[PDB]
Amino acid sequence: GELKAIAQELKAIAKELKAIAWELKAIAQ
Amino acid sequence: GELKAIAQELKAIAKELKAIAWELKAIAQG
Amino acid sequence: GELKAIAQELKAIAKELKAIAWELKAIAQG
Amino acid sequence: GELKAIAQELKAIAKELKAIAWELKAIAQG
Amino acid sequence: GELKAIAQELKAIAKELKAIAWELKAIAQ
Amino acid sequence: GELKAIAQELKAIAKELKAIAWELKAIAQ
Repeated sequence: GELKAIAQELKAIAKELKAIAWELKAIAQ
Repeated sequence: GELKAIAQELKAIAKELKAIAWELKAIAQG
Repeated sequence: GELKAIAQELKAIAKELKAIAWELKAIAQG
Repeated sequence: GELKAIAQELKAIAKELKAIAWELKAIAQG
Repeated sequence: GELKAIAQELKAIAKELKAIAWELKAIAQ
Repeated sequence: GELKAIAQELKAIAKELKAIAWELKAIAQ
């Protein structure tokens, strides 16, 4: 239901932030 | 319902973070 | 209600991330 | 109530993202 | 319980965004 | 249950933002 859907969107948000962290690491080197 | 509306705004947030990741990749790769 | 208030703050968060994406595009040079 | 507390933290998050957008605008140079 | 735990993680998120704002200000010189 | 799962994803989000702050600190030095 809707609470699982919320947890799944937060998982997608964490995944995009992981990608941002990786790109910033690239910029840092 | 309001819980679906919350899930939809989180989807929009994930979409903007994807765009930010792409722009950071652009900055990283000139 | 409080659930609508939560959805509205998430909308404001999505709006600020959109602005950040645009500024990063500017930094990237377009 | 706990739901109001959640909305208030999301408001603080939107405020920090606004500050980040402003700093990025400074870096962008407009 | 779980709703207080959610508010507390959002507080930690606001704190990390404050740190990011500070680092960006440093980069901005 | 689902509310704990939401708190756990927010914890993962705070962790990724901490990593982003750390990479930006690296770039700042």
